[PDB]
Amino acid sequence: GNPIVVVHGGGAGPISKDRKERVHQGMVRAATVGYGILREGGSAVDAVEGAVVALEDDPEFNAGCGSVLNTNGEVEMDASIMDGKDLSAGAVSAVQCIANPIKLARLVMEKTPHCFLTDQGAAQFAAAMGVPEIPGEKLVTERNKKRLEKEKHELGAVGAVALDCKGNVAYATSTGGIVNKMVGRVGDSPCLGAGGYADNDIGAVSTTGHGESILKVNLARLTLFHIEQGKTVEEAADLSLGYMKSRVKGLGGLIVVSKTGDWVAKWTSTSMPWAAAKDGKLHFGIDPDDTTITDLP
Amino acid sequence: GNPIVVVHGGGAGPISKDRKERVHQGMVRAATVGYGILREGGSAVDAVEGAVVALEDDPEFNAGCGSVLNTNGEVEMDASIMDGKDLSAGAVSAVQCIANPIKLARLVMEKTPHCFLTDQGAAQFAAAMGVPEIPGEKLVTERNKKRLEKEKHELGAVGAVALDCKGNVAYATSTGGIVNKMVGRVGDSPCLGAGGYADNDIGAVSTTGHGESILKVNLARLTLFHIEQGKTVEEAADLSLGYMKSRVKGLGGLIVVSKTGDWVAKWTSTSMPWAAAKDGKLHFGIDPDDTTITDLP
Ligand code: NA
Ligand code: NA
Repeated sequence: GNPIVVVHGGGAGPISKDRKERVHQGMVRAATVGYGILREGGSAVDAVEGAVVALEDDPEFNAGCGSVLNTNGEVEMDASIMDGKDLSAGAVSAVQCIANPIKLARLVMEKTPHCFLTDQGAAQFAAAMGVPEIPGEKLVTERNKKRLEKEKHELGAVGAVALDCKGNVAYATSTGGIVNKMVGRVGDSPCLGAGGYADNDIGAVSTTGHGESILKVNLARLTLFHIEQGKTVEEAADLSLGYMKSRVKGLGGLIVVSKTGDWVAKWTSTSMPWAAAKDGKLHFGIDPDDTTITDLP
Repeated sequence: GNPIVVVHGGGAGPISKDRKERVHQGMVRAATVGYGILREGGSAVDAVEGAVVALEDDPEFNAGCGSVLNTNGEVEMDASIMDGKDLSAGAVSAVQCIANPIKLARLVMEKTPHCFLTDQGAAQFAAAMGVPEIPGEKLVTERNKKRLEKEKHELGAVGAVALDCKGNVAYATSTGGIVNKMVGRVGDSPCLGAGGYADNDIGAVSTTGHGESILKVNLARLTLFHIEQGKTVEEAADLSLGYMKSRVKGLGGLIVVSKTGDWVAKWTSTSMPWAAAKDGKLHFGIDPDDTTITDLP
């Protein structure tokens, strides 16, 4: 089978002229890691995790380092990961002082009889697993400090989907949330069916945008229902995002990969950084009708 | 239209002959409150909340007072509530030292721009709203201390669905989780699409059983997808519960109410206490195909 990886940044407004190149490099890097894992025969779960670790470590993206700040100027993160073979999953919410929430979500999946850990319990589990505690300041960027001050005086998670050489599908979603959010606010990112969904019998979805809207419509599972009903990945993505817009006035985006290798990146927001790698080619874009295709050997 | 309320207890193993009468009285009381709200012209949301507050206050049920204990012998609770008209929702996870997590979930829905709060931030929000702090000890029961010791030395959430006189549907789900759970473990109950789902265009579902399994299959939203495809409420519940059993080896139960007034209580566990009130009649049961019908003014 031909493996595919699709990655996305936040499903938010227009991006600054010079920030677009840092964003472009970040998306290329995430898709390169994801695809590289797939091309050596790695699993879909390792591919989506690898892609999302890259975006968490990148201060340009709203996950890990570069996470938006809550009302107290702190970084509180959420993440979920799912394997489409057995529907096994791991999720974390309101996590702090760790570099990679998606790796902690992977440890919840592999090392516990549970799939979702939160706040104090997720921090205690991270310590028991030997996950290093990093100072909160190391996750905080200057651009985010300014965003918080701007907001106080008046978006979207990162993710990845993959299809591996064995026919397995997976998704990973990670976020810092929304600027100036309440303490302990949980978005759609750690919630299965909302932040993403992966099932080998259908495909895999990872979403971004206004978390409350994504939660209310169960955006990731809804997209896969349309595929089950015979719609293409493009029709499914349009129908489910269109429904979020009309029903709950929510904007956002998503990436999909079907079990047959069809993929798409769609959004109702102004932009959504995205990249896809398949058959030695890299597809990239931010704005509608700005897609670039290059060789990815 | 003719309003309906359906309530459920934990979808778990067999119940002792003497506890069966206390559970019965509890189910009757929850459905009486729910139905009483509906009969005076109250909303579906108020009805499901009223029914679940009764089960939270009842020490016989795994929600509020009577919640199972985590690995530290503490009560950590989850709850979600959803409004079918606009898909508005409120949810809380890992909440402590409050009598009624469903009322706090209602507060998240009505008083914040968010739908889900967790642990410390949920505790801080409860204090800011004037919700009284109760000694976490007032939620702990002797039977649950013994259960924890038994488990260490070696189930299921409560809920309600309703259809009101104006055609609105709602669900409420509340839990103490699973005995000896890890600190900060989040189950299906506060996760929209898993713990429940409400949509006026389809109906409302509230689930119970093994939370991790319910999360992985998105049990509540899945049930409603079968209704959308033309299945009866009975076929939808059987197909959704059957899929959870075959795909992730999970057992549990659910209650459904369609927008047209059809309702059902189904489970794959040994038992599931349930009660339904419609057209002045009360339907009650715990074991398969053993149902009592009485008049309910
Ligand atoms: Na980052
Ligand atoms: Na109770």
